[PDB]
Amino acid sequence: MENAHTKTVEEVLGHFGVNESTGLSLEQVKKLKERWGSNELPAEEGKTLLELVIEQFEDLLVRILLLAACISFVLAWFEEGEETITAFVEPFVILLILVANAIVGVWQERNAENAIEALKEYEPEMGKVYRQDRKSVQRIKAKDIVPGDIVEIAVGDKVPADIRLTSIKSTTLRVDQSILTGESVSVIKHTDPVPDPRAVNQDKKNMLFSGTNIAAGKAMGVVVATGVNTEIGKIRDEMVATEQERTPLQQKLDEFGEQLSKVISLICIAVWIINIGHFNDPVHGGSWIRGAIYYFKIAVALAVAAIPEGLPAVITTCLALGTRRMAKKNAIVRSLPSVETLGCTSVICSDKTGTLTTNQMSVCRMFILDRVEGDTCSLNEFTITGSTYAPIGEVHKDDKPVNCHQYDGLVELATICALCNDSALDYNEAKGVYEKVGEATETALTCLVEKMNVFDTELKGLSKIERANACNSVIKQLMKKEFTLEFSRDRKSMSVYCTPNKPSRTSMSKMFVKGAPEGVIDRCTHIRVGSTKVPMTSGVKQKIMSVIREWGSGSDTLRCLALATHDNPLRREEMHLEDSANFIKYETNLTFVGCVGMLDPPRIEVASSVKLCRQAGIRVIMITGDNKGTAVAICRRIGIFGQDEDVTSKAFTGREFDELNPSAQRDACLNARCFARVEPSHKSKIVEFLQSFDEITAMTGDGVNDAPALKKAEIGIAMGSGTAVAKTASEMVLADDNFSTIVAAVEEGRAIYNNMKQFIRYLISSNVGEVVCIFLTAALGFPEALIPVQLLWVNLVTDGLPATALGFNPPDLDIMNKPPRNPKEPLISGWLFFRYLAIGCYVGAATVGAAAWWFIAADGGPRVSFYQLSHFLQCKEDNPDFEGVDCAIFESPYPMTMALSVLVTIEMCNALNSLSENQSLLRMPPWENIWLVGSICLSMSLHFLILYVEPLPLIFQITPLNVTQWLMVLKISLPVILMDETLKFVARNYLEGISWPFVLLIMPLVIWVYS
Ligand SMILES: Nc1ncnc2c1ncn2[C@@H]1O[C@H](COP(=O)(O)OP(=O)(O)CP(=O)(O)O)[C@@H](O)[C@H]1O
Ligand SMILES: [Ca+2]
Ligand SMILES: [Ca+2]
Ligand SMILES: [Mg+2]
Repeated sequence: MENAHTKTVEEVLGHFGVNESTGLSLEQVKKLKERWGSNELPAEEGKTLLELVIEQFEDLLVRILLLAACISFVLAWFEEGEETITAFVEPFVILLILVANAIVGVWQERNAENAIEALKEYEPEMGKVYRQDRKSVQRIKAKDIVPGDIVEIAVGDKVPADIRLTSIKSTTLRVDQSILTGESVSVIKHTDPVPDPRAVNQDKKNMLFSGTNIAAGKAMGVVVATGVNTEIGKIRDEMVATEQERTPLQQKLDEFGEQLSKVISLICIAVWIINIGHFNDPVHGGSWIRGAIYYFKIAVALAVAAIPEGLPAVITTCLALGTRRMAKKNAIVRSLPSVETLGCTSVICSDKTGTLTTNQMSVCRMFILDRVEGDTCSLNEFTITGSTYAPIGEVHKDDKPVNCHQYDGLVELATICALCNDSALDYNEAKGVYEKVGEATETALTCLVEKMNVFDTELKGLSKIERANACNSVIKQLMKKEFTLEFSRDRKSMSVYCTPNKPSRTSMSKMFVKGAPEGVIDRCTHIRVGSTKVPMTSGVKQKIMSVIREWGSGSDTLRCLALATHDNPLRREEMHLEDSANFIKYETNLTFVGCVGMLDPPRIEVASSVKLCRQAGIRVIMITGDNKGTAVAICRRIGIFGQDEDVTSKAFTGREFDELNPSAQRDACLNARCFARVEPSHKSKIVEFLQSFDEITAMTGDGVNDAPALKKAEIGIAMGSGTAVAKTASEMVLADDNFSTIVAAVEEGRAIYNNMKQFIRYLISSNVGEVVCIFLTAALGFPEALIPVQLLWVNLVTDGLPATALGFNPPDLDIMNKPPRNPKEPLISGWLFFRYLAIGCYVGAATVGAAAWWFIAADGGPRVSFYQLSHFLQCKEDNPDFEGVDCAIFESPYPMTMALSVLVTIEMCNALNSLSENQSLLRMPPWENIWLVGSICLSMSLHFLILYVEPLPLIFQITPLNVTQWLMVLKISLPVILMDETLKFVARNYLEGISWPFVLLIMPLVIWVYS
């Protein structure tokens, strides 16, 4: 079987020796599985470790340091260069910081990839098949499907294998196959053979390919290819992927990175220009060229020192951390910008059924008409025991056991619930529970028919499997279902044409209708009392709707459904089923039978999630196709409204929203928290209206009525147990259906943005101090305190791992007590630019003051004055102003070490000021981020290493400091912490000591340092 689309259905069935009615036997599957194997594709890993490394060297800020490493290599090669790496220390330390941040970026991306693919195996994909071990459809694993068995598929499902369509149960089968073909519309399928053997997948209108979704209808067919033999499996190698655009935060940070490179370019040019004067100094041999080459390395080293080279690496590190942290909460994040866009979300539109409620329906109430008087009636209300899908329950008229065979209305009520069903009941022998095959609303009616034996059937010897659809089978053997008018949401009902099998021509044919109570009763012209039908009046209709409204707004919030039948339907040839608009024309002149009410409990974690979302400024709107009274009752249960809150202008229906002027539709979206009776087309209109106010919307849903809205919101979250159509149109999947995970994704996207601002605050406020040091020294006339190899060392130990460790920062304590952030506001605030300059002005002054301290105030050094230090270039033996002072002392490596030690130490303290934007170090101690503490101890260890290991001080042109000089380094470096604690204090108390173990740890050191 290689060209199945060209063969007749009978020929494809005869090929495998399979009957469509029963299915594939057990021993046949064992033979086929031994020959064809598991219905699964080989595990594909995302990216190669090499190509994952090349991705780290893509941004502009990283390419600048690659260019500077080349310039530093060529200049080192034109000079002496007769020696090993000790003469190439400048290019070596530029590449250490590049490969260090590249390792952390690759290591964090590999961890996020492993976490996501380990979540794909959370629940195995299932598939409905017909096999000879059960007379009904059974839910089996998708990987257990063999070529040949009969597979049943309904709307919203995912095609599990290549299938040749055998019969279309509905009127029209629409399939969404954009993943394989590329066309962006539903395809109409049929069951007739196409003649072309070389037909393209577009012309194969009788085949269904794996990985595609059924957009509308119900059908079944024969599997013809599994595993790698499928169309989507044969092209798994030809998987060229479209360019996924970078996150909107990455677009803000690349624009910032490009603007920062322009400021750095002007600064390093100014450094080379303000030093035009002393190019002919005797230190350069009086050569203008060798003096210009030297101050060219000053400008290149200052470019590397000031450029945030770890910025592209820390962006992808925080994003990969957010993807890994969500996978540990069972949340498959497909689109990368989704988790950081969720931090900016302001509205969370949510489906009610299946999404805000555990989709575990069970019919617990139903009523039929007992007797009807003049313009009024009396009901026969019942209650049903059982809340699961198990067919073990009992009907109670008035808290009394009753047999439903007595009531002719209950017999007709169960006939509609059995024949107007596309779902069934399946027993899971592995889990010992009855599962649903189809939708929860229709399965609740299947379980109901089993509990009420309207036709008394002995249930003694029947197994747990045969007990699932025992009472449904005896009803389906009576009436033959001719065709089905599938359920459409513009009509909110579903019809089924049946003819009784026994040929007595008693009630030759009938249509059994079920749907929304208000819409089906509006089309019923009569009512059924027992076995007699009576013309319906307005007083009877008013009482029937009163009980439905009482059930919805009741204590248990019953989801209601009206059941009706049509006594005189048209013939099949008279009905034109070429469209769904004509379906409502046939569902007229019905006779009302009864209503069923099923309970759908809200999820336990929804009430607390709404409480935390409102605390963070996020609004939760319920967009449901269900009744308005039921939706409002769920809202009061899950906390959207209060138990006594007035919801007059906060709860709308589909038509009520349509018949509103733009003035009220403006005031609705900002105030309405519940939308009921809305079609899938209206859900997109609600979401696009909220986006018209520039609000980030996070739509959550599970069904096919949510896919148009899931594609419209900025973020689309799908439930793990929902349909595959909703999961395809979504950027996030709650694999475990945990609604609290959505509130955790919001906090993660807020933490991602916070860890960027702490990164930007650390590198700018620190590298400005490295720029101030070089300009302040040139303005005072002092000897320059840093050579190009010392600027490249302070870049390595301060811009490397200590800066990347800001991405592992803990969340703030008020991270979720703040309103959502506008994604269009500027990246850096004006108040933040002040904090960057205030810290940068101290870092530079402290570094120049450290070298001025040694020349002027230190004991081991000389005692020159401020004048002899600002005019050190004119120091000669013949100078009376310079007496007793050596001119060689101005080339001492002691003040250069004092500046290099203060610069490294003051930036390690500045990184401790970056665990939070406004929280003090007393509230959030440094051990909250153990990655930052370890990175600071590693940077201070490498600094002590180049000071005291035997050959290194000569390489970097420094000198080992003693305890007295190291105490002065700490004396000047520590006040950078007190300065940020003061700026953090003003931000808390004017712009917007808990850890006592930490106070007892630093105070003894503060006393020792300051004596
Ligand atoms: N198989 C079915 N047959 C007949 N009527 C159905 C039906 N499934 C749902 N309905 C009815 O159609 C009405 C509206 O259709 P819709 O599919 O949008 O509701 P819903 O169950 O999806 C609530 P939500 O949108 O929150 O998931 C429902 O209230 C229901 O009474
Ligand atoms: Ca740098
Ligand atoms: Ca730095
Ligand atoms: Mg839903």
